[PDB]
Amino acid sequence: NADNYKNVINRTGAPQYMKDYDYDDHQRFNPFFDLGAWHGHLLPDGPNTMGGFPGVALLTEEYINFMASNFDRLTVWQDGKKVDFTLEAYSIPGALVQKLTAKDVQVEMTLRFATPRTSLLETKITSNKPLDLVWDGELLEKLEAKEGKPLSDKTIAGEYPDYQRKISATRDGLKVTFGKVRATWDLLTSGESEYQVHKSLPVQTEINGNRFTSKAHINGSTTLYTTYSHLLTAQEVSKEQMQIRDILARPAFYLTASQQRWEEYLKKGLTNPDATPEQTRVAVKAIETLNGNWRSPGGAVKFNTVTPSVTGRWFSGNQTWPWDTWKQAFAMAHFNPDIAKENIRAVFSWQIQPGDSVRPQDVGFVPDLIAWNLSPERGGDGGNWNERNTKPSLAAWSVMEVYNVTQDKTWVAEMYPKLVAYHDWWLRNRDHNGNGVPEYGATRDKAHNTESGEMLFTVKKGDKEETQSGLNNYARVVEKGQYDSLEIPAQVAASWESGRDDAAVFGFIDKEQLDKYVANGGKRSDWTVKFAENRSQDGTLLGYSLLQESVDQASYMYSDNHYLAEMATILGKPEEAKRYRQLAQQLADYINTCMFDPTTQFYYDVRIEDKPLANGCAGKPIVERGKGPEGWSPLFNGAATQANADAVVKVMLDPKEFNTFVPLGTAALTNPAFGADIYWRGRVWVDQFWFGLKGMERYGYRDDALKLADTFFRHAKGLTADGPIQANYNPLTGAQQGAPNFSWSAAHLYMLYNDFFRK
Ligand SMILES: OC[C@H]1O[C@H](O)[C@H](O[C@H]2O[C@H](CO)[C@@H](O)[C@H](O)[C@H]2O)[C@@H](O)[C@H]1O
Ligand SMILES: [Ca+2]
Ligand SMILES: [Mg+2]
Ligand SMILES: [Mg+2]
Ligand SMILES: [Mg+2]
Ligand SMILES: [Mg+2]
Repeated sequence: NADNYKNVINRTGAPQYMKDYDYDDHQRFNPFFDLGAWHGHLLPDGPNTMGGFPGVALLTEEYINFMASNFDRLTVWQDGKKVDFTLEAYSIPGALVQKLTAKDVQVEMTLRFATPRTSLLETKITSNKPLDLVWDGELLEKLEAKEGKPLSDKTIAGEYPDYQRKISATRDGLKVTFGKVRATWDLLTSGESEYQVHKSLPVQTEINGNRFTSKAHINGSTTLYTTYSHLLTAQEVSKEQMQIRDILARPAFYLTASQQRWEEYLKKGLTNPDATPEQTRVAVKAIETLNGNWRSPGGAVKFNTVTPSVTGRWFSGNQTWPWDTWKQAFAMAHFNPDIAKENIRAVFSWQIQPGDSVRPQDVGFVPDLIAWNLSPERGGDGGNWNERNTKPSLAAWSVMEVYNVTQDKTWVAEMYPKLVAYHDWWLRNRDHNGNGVPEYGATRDKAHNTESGEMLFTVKKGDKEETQSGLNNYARVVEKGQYDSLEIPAQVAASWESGRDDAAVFGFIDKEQLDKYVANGGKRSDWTVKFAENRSQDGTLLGYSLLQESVDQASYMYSDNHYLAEMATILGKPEEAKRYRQLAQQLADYINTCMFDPTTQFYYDVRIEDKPLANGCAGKPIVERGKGPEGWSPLFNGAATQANADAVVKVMLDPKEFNTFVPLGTAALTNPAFGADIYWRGRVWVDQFWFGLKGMERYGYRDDALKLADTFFRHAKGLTADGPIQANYNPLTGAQQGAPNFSWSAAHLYMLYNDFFRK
């Protein structure tokens, strides 16, 4: 019962700025979104917003922007006397509710979504005499604030002359129209987008500048219905009209559909009823968060998808990443499998095909970031779309979890060839030495290389910067060591491809940290990163590889090969199945032979050295760059031998390494490049934490895994409060950082609730 979980997240708020930001530039309120809609609503918090759901949040293609503080706010008059209401307002999974109570009149307002563009408000009015109803609204004027403090005197219309917002009256309500604004990082409109309000009863609407007042007279107790729709193109506007009319013709049908969908999510989702009430509430928060970050098809993305955060500065609209999706879809398989499937389809829908206009050399590649607007390179004006890199291979994992739940053979038939193409791309564009063990790297790209195919890098010395090109030049510069630091777009891209931006093992270390490392006996050269171009035999530039093979991606490709074999077997392709199982074993042998270090009892990336070692390994484990969460990836993925796993778990459980106040962070305390406030060099993310506990369980250490989960539950700050879910934690203090309403945290917190959290 959804009524059991009121106000899991604080959804109150009265925004006064289009960009009403917190310190980290995220919208500081948490609107309710559902069904993939492109608008959301907040709850009223006092007399000034009472009677309406303030802060109409609009998703303007790739960003969240507020429209109004009050919009369609109801006030009530009985024979010239204004009714004085007291307010009760709560959220539940799937709805916002507010109740206005006065002596002789009551109003109950329930707000749910009805289509992928339309929310539905029931306004149930109890009164034994006639009443005059008044709705009012005003469009926002002020542009931007941080923590309530305006940054400037700027107005929305001043910053955006072409926005040109106008309210018009219609036969059954009103609309706001918006002009075309192509503000790459802020505000993206087509010029055809509208916000429409349709009502079940006749109203008389007056318009004064950018505000309105609508009036209606009722005879007594009645229930009316209002639809709100944010429609982003002319085609959307046309198509929604018949749906709006059906909704206002059968509102009970839409309310019930939403009620029933959410009862299902909860019945399916909450499969550990012996968790404490506080633990169950965390699960429900996760479920609301994931479903709120779900977006229906829009622009270039022709499928429903789930973004990393609807309120996030850079994660909103329908901006979609691959490994976020794999994590999201794995979790969502267990309560919203329809949208899990869609999320996966969205990512693969822009997989590179033979004859691609931009990167024909990258067949099978899956873009890092897709969104409403294509990049200029593909004829759009989007600044987010990214094809510099992909993300790690967790796709088959996600796909097979969906099949295991749904048992839909059509689904495996659908995804198998895309997954195979993705696999083949890695071994063709990310395996320089041809040993079947992939490297992270970077695509041929305007950010990475000159037009002539030469790899870019910047040498820094004091205040001097010099930007150069060419791998032979790089090799020379690196050997001489005549610089303070290097910045290499390909390096950034490669770390992005791992998903662990600026991680230690990819050669990222602050200058003070690097000096300590040398003053204690280390060679500066240990932290220098080396590259190679990957070419076909006819000389075509395919991309770049780090001269380093990563133990996380090896481990993920190992599990991915097994999942592919299962899929091949399901589809009656026994020879393809056999090949994937054989490919998986070869990688297991390599991971255990090459990437395990028996001395420090841990797994690491290895270098691709000038010649391979005697045992066929490309090089030695990069033990000197320290231990990371990639080191338990062989356990999570099942590539590890029992003995190596036994070794790894001792390290994980060591307070000197990973067993911290919030355990299992992204770099061990012993890592030379550790920092408690560095996202992927110390901070604890819930995905890597969960991969760790699952890896432990798989090799017989569930008992210890349960203890870490309990430690996490007691020490991770904010967990049992009503704030939005964030991305990561200080391993020493447990303090939260990162975008609010963060999808994969929700996904892995949900999984932790199912698998590990207990009373
Ligand atoms: O613009 C490409 C770039 O975008 C993000 O900043 C990525 O960094 C984080 O965000 C995504 C989405 O949550 C995660 O998949 C990454 O693991 C995060 O580090 C960055 O890697 C690129 O994708
Ligand atoms: Ca290789
Ligand atoms: Mg680009
Ligand atoms: Mg980053
Ligand atoms: Mg199976
Ligand atoms: Mg085996």
